[PDB]
Order: sequence, then C-alpha cells, then structure tokens
Amino acid sequence: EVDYSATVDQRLPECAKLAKEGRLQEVIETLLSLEKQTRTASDMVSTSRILVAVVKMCYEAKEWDLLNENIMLLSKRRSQLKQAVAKMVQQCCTYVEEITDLPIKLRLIDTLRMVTEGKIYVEIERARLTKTLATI
Amino acid sequence: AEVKGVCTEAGMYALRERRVHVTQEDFEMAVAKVMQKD
Amino acid sequence: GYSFSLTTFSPSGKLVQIEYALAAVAGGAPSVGIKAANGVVLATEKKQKSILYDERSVHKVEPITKHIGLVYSGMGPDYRVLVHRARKLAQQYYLVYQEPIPTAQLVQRVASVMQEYTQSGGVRPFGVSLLICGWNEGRPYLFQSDPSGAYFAWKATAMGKNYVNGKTFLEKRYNEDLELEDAIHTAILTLKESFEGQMTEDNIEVGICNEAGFRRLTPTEVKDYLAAIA
Amino acid sequence: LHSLSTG
Amino acid sequence: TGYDLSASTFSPDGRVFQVEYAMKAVENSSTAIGIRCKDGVVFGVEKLVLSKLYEEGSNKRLFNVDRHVGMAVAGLLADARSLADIAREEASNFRSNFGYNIPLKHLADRVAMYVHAYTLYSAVRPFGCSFMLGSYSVNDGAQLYMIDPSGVSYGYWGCAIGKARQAAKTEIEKLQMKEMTCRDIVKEVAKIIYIVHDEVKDKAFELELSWVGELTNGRHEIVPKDIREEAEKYAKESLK
Amino acid sequence: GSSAGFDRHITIFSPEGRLYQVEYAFKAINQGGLTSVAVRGKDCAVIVTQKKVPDKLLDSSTVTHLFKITENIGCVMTGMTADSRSQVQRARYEAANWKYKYGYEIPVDMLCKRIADISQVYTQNAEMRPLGCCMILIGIDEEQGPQVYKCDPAGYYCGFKATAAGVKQTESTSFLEKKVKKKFDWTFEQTVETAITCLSTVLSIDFKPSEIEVGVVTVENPKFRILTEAEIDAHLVALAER
Amino acid sequence: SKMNLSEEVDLEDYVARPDKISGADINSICQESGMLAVRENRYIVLAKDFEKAYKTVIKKDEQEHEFYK
Amino acid sequence: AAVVEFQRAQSLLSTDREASIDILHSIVKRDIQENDEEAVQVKEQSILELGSLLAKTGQAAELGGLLKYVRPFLNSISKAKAARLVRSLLDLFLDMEAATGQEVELCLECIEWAKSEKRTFLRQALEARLVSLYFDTKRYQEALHLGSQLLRELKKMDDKALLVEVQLLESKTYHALSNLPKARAALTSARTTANAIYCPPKLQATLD
Repeated sequence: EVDYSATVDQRLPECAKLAKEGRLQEVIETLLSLEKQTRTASDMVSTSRILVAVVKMCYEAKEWDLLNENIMLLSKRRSQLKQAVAKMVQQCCTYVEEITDLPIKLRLIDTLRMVTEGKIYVEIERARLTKTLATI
Repeated sequence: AEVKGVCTEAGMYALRERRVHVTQEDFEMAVAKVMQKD
Repeated sequence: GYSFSLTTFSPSGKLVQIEYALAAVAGGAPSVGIKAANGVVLATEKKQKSILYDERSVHKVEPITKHIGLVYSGMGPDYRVLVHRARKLAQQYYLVYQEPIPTAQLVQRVASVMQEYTQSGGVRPFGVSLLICGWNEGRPYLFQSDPSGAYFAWKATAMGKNYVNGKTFLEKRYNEDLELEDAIHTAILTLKESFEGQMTEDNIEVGICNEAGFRRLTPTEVKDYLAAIA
Repeated sequence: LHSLSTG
Repeated sequence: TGYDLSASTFSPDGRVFQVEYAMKAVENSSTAIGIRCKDGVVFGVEKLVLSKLYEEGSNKRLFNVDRHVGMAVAGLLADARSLADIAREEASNFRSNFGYNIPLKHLADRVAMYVHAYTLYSAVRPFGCSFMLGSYSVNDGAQLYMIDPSGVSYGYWGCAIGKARQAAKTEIEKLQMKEMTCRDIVKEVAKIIYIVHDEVKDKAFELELSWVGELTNGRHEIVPKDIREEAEKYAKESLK
Repeated sequence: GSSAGFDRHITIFSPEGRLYQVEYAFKAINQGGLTSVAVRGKDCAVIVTQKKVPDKLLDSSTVTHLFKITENIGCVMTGMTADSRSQVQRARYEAANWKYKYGYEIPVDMLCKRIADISQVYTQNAEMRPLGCCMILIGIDEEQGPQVYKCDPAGYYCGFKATAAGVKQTESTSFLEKKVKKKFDWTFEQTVETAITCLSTVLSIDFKPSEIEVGVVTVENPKFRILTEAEIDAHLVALAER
Repeated sequence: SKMNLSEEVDLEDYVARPDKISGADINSICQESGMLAVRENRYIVLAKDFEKAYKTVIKKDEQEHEFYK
Repeated sequence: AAVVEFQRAQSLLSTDREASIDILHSIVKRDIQENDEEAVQVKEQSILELGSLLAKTGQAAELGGLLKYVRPFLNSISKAKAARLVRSLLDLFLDMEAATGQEVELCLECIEWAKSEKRTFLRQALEARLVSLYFDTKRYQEALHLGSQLLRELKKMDDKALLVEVQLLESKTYHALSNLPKARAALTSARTTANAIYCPPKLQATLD
C-alpha cells in the first residue's frame, strides 16, 4: 500500500526516549494516532511494531493498569490486522513469563486470555497462557 | 367421518400404551384430540 | 368528482364493495370490546413493525367525548376520518342540546355517514369497523359499526384478524356479572390468543369507560394489567 | 374538538 | 392494458403514463434552448416553417409572460399558449396584489403548480408542452427555470427542450456561460441551434432569438434584427 | 392478488380488501431514485437527503428536496417532484392557516395529521390519484421536544425516533433500528453524523459536501436551517477522521 | 448445540422474532453465523455474527403497508 | 425524598440484605398523605423489593406480616396494582417452602380480599394455590371440597389450563387417601382436558 516503513522507524526511538524521560500518556496517544494511520494503510509490519513498542513501553515503565488498558484498546481497534495482534500477544506472553508478582501476572494473564479468546491466529498463545495459568 | 376418526384415534391411544383392548379413557382422549385440538 | 355510485348490487343481490371493505376490516389488527357490569373496555393490538415508530405518537383508541370512545379494526386513515366525523357530530349534538351525545345516537350518526359512503358517487366504503363504548343513564354501552353502516349492540365482540376465534373465546369467557377489571383481564386474554410474540405495555392499547367517563389507559396501567396476566 | 384533535 | 387511459390511474410500477405521453409530445417538437449567462438570459428557438405560406413570425414559440420574463415553449403550441396566458395572469395578479414584478422563482413555482394540477384527475389531461421561463433583475440576477408537463420546475444554466435536446445539451456544456455576456451568448445560441438542426430531416427553420438582461435593463425583448443576423452569420460560418 | 373490475384503476377495494392504486402510489416514491433519512436526538432533529445533479447545466442551488414549511418546521420530500411541491405548498398553507386561526405555531404532529387527512381523501374518492410523494417533517416542540413525522401517500402517519423514505428505505430503517437499539440520546453532532453515516453506508457513496442536503432543528434555536457546504463538510471531515 | 457459540449469544432474541421461517432458514442462519465467524478468523460465534446472519438470511421485504392496519 | 432511600437500599443490596431491609421496611412503614403520586410508586416498589429480599432471607415473620399489614394500603393504589402486589407477595410466600403454618390462613385472607374486590380470575388462581397448600398440609378433605368447587367453576368458564392443574391436584389428593379408582378417574379427566389443549412443558411434565 503506502508502505510507511521508515516513517515508524523515525518515530519509535523518539517516543521510546520520551517514555524513558517520563512522558507516556501523550506518547502512547501519538502511537495511537500512528497506529490508526498504519492500520488504515493496512501496513502489517508497521502496525505490529507499533503495538509491540506500545506494550513494551507500558511494561518497562511498570504501568500495569495502563498496559492492560492498552492491550484491551489495541486488540479492539476497528479492522485491526490479525498478525499485528498476534505479534503483540506473543510479546506480551514473554512479559507474563518475566513477571513474578502473582496478582499483576494473574491480571495480565486474564487480560491476554480474554483478548485472545475465540481467535484462531492467537489460539496457541491462549493455549500456552492457559497452561501457565494452570501452573499458577 | 369425525366419529370414525375418533374411533381410530381411540385405537391409536390404546396402541400408545401397548394395550390390546380399547378403554373408555382412550375414547375420551381421542374425542379431545379430534375435536378440540383439531 | 364522480356522481355515480361505486357500490352496486351484484346479480346475487350483494353489495360487493361492502363485502370487500369487510374483508379489509378482517385483515386489520385485532380489537376486542367487552361490556362489563360497571363499564366497557376496548382493547387493540397496537403493534409496530420496528422500534423506530413512536408508539405514543398515534393512538388507535381515541376519545370522542368525555364519555365516548372508539377503537377500530381496519385501515388507520379511514378511522382517523371517522374519528373526526364522530367528534364533529358530537359537537353538533352538544351545541344543539347542551348535553353530551348519547352513545347510541353517536353510533347511529356515524353509521349513517358510513352508509352515505356506500351510496354516494365516486367514493368507496370505509374499510374500518368501529367499536364504540360509552356510559349513559348509569349504564354501559358497546356498539359495533361495520363498513356497510350497520350498527350492532354487543355485550362482547372481536373484530379484525382472527376475530371469529376471538368471538368463540368470548362466548365461553363472558358473563353479565363481570366487573370492569375482570373485563380488562378477559379482553387482554382475547388479544393474547390472537397475539403473536409477547404483549408489552406499548404494543397494545386499552381504554375504559365507566361512570367517570372514557379514558385510554396509560402504558403503566397496561403494564400492571399485563403483569396480572402472567 | 380542537383539544381532542391535538391532545 | 387500461393503465394509461387516465392521469388519475397509477401504473403497477408507480408511474403516471399520461404525463409521460405528454412528455413525449414535447419530445416530438423542435428544439428550443436557453442559456443563463453572467448578465442575463438568452432564448433561442429553432422554429421550423412547415410551409412557405406562413408569414415570418407565425407560431411564435417565444412569449412575453411579463415585462421582465420571457417564455420559450416546446410541444403542443395550443397548450403552450394556454400556459403562456396562465403565466401572464399569474404575473398580473402578483403585480396587482403585492405591487412589484414577480420573482422568476415564484412565477415558475406557480405556473408549475398550475401544470401539476392537470396531472391528478381524469377530468383533464396533462399539458403537452414544456417551457422555460427566463428573467433578469439587478437584485435577484439572471434566472432560468424549465417546467415539464409533470410540473417539475428546475433552475438551469443552460437548458434545451425538444427532439434534439440531448445534442443541444452536449453543445451547451462546452460553453463557459457563467463568465460570458449576452452579446456572445446570442452568437453561441445561434451556433448551437444551427448545429442541432437536421437539414436532411425537417428543414427550413427560422432562428427566433430573445433575451432579458442588464443590457435591456431587465426587460425581455426580441433580439434586434441586426444582432440576430450577425448571430445567424456566425452560426452559418461555424458549420464550415 | 385477486382483482374484480376496476380495483386496479381507481381507489376501490379488491376482493381481498386491498387498494392497489395506493400501493402503486407507494411504489411511485422510489421513481425519483433518492433516499432521505431523518434522525431524532435528545434536543435536535436532522433530515438528510442525497441531491443528484446529473449535469453541470442544472443549477444545483435549485435541486433541493429540503423545504422550509415554516420557521420552526422543516421537511424533506421523497418521490415525484411535482407532487412533492404540491404537498409542500399545501403544508405551508395549512401551517399559515393554523397560525392565523389559532394564534400559535402548528405542532409538527398536527401538520402531518392534516396533510394525511388531505391525502386520505385521494384514497377514497376515485376521480383523483394519491400523491406519489412522502413528506418527512421535523420540528422542535414546546414540550415534547424534537419531533420527526413521516407522512405517506396513504394518509398514514406516525412519529419516529428515526425514519427513512425512498429507494433504500428498508436498509436505512434496519441501520437506524440497529443504532437506536443501543439506546443513546445522541447530541446534535451525533445525530448529524448518524444520519450521514446511515445514508452513506446504505448507499456506499462516501459523500462529498455537494451530494447531500442536511436540515436541522435544535432546542436552543427552534428554527429550520439548511446546512451550507462548509457546515456539511465539517461533519464529513469529523466522520472521516474517526 | 453443534457450534462453538459464546455465552453472550441469546437465541431467544431471534426465536421471539415474528418472522415465519422454516427449519432450513434456521439452519442457514446458524450456518451464516459460522460463516461470519470464520471470515474474521474466529472459532467462536459471537452475538454480532448471529445478528448479521439473521439479517442476511431473513432479508424480508416489508411487503405490508402500515395503513392496512 | 424516598427515592434517595430507594437508591440507598439498592446500593445496600451489594451489602448485607438485612441492612437494606431496614431501609425498605422504613419506607414501607412510612405514612403517606392523600395522593403523593411520587411517594406511592416508591412505596409500592419498596414493598415489592422488600418481599423479594425476604424471599431470600427467609424471614417468615416479616413476609407474613407484610401481607397482613399492607391491606389498608391496597385501598389507595389502583386495583390492578393492588392485585399485582397481592399476587406477588402471596406467590413469594408460597414459593418459600418453609411451612410456617399460616400459609392457609393468609391464602384464605387473600381469597376473601379477592371476593371483596370481585376479582374472579385472581380468586380462582388463589383457590388453586390453596388446594395445593391443603394437599401439602395433609388437609385432604378440605382440598377435595375446594377442588370440587373450583372444578365446577373452571368447567363453566372453559379454563382448561387451570382445570388440568386442579384435576391433577384432586388425583394426587385421592391417591394420598389410598383411593386408587377415584385418583385414576381424576387423572383421566386431567389427561383428557390436557389433550384438549396445548400443555406447557411444566404442566405436561406434571401430568406425565
């Protein structure tokens, strides 16, 4: 299509630096606008990177409530690319594995298993996540 | 014709209970089915 | 306008257009009129085809005077025309006599108009049957005026779709000792038998006439009467 | 009359 | 089939066929065009002569329904003259009641409703003529409306009624009418009328030209003979 | 679908009790090829309709199915244009007569009640045909608030939370029913966007601010105004950006 | 019972509708619900799929003018 | 005013049920002026919701005294609302299987109220419930007597749906009396009447 490609290449490190500085909500809003542009553009590789960067940003900053709300919103966007959501969930289950705090991990697992419910492209993750939940 | 159908339906009700002889209850149920239901 | 009658006598001696107007009536929404000992109840199936229609915007049960009301079965616009005619005739009677028109007199005048539309030139008969309820001399009155202009005094009757089975139900469920509330219960049951789907407080219209006059029941009262059914 | 038509 | 014998009868497809037949009566007549330019409206009529015996001016399809409104007709000329008289009386009543010249929008909306009054009953037949009302004033500006036998009045920049209506509209669309003045639009109207005329078919036409604009102080008049002849010469030259 | 005599040529009953002439008048509404959608909000009512200008010769300022019956009442017409103008003129006359005789503005429900009473005579007398037009009136009432009333050739009439007329009446009705089921008292911008979205989605046009006419009435200013192309463009851009 | 539905789907919403449909129509409604679920790469049928399938399959023109009753 | 207390009770629903019981009972015990169109609907809704809550808390004293106490209040609201409230309260008491011993007493009180209000359908439903209560309280002879009266009355009005239930109750009563021929005859009558109509799955299951 329009092939943003480098357009997100310029943005992502800048917003990462701003997030490290302390600006997240404005930054995640900017990535929401960029994700809207890419999703309307149907750019799979750009949208997947946008979602992955967003969830990584909310994870590294320990914004657990913000991470869960962002996951809920991003998974529910209009005409979302299925592979982008698949990559986002694949990145989020790694954070699930890394997290050791039981309540935070449980809430993140519940959110991930509720966004991946009934979807084939993320059937494996919701499987493995379920296994993890069972172990817990 | 409705009376004859009532007789046949009384026989059918006797059959549904795997009975050999048609009883008065069978005739009353057949009357109810033939007249009221249909 | 045409000056020749559009309703004529068939070789079998039938006013065919009147029969066709009655056929149009029998295809309308069901309506039930029950005359209790202490009043009359007029119920009808005011069911819309979508939620977009404003249920309270138009009412099938409309008052004529403070003590007389109509409910139709047939075509809506014809009933609105006959409602205006009945109200105008009631106003004429009141202006002449300084007294609200008796139910029987209003029924007679309305039926005269409906007959005029079966003989006048270039017009078709009204495609509606009118159930008229009133209270006069401390006594309830229920009448039915058909498209032909013929009026009948009914203790309990049903018009519209599935009206024959409604009548048969009314024969086995009506006694002259019925009270107004039990009459409303019986009318709602009669509608329910011909009803398809579920009856809410909005998809039926009920009006009652008693010593206090005629009034169409609000949806809340219909809701209570319907909760009494189940 | 007017009130009946209007409501 | 009986569904087209009266105007009070709807076809099973919801079309009044009597009105459509009246429209076909208009489509059987010669083409009259009208162009609304920057500073007025110009009417041109391809008035065929059916015989050399008719004098120069007979069957005038360009009427004067008021001092500031002109009317170009196509179809039944008897119905056209009846509607011209109806519009004349409408404008006269407007002046006698309100005290000023009738706006073209109101005259169009009134004569169109009189026309529509004949498309509902079996006691009368729809008018078999379609007509364009054109006018100009300093306040309202140049206006041009067309009314068909059904009674649909629509404002236009360039309109044509007759059997060569489509070709005339195609030729009109080439014009930049919104910028040029009447003195050029008369020449272009003559050119279009000559282009759409069919000489091998019904021939020997006369160009009836009229206009209403600021150069006539908002008065509808026949185009002066010198200007009409200049436009005729330009139109003839344009045909090579 | 039985017939006996002239039951298909004049407004008389068929053997099964149907007025075929009225149904043909209903089918006449779709002859124009246009669809109108009216949506009622918590404090506003909006009428939107596609305007078709086949050629640049037509003066687009005159192709308007939105008519200002009164200052506080507007309407959109669907169907035969001449019959639409007739119904509009009759509605204006009835509104003026109501204002003169009773001293106050005619209620929106009563305006279409009178218009439907007028059109019912056409379905009873055989010397005239029913008007092949549908009127949708919108207006702000003193107490009831916004009011939308469709008004059909048969003399039927009803109030509406959101209605539609024309070729795509049923699809637009389904869309508006789905929207209403969500039970949201829409604001002015939401009502305009809902009407525009209904028309666009049903027609699949992705409107430009020259292909639709929008007329609104609001409680704050209970007057009927036709939105300009810039005002329509604002709503179009707002819809596009979401 | 043979389809992986979601608990958010209430069949009584479509059962109570007054449409006179046959058993094949009901099977087609369920089949199109599954079709819409498959289109969005899902193995669980949601309520929106059933609503869209019912609207698609029934596709009933009104065919009845309100002035007749 | 009282609507604020209604919302407070609704909030207390998430809390202890007895905690909201205080608010609802205070609203019910509140005296009313002549009409108070707002207050009467709130009071009726509070009565209904308090009865609904007592249907879970299972307080026989409160639920039983509600019906015997709101009897003057039934003369203020409309007849339809009064009948609906009576039906709801009595049905909630009877569905509560706790045999407090006064079910027959207040069922007969409601029957007397229906006779006073001349509500024949309501009285017939209450009489069928009373026959069921008599069977459940080993009062077989009174059950048979009331069942015979109700059987004749329902036969006159062609109410087959309730007639089947009353005939089944009579059959159960006769079976409890170890009178097999009469129980079989009553069951036969019930089966024929059921065959004459459409039986809801509950009624058909009971008949089977």
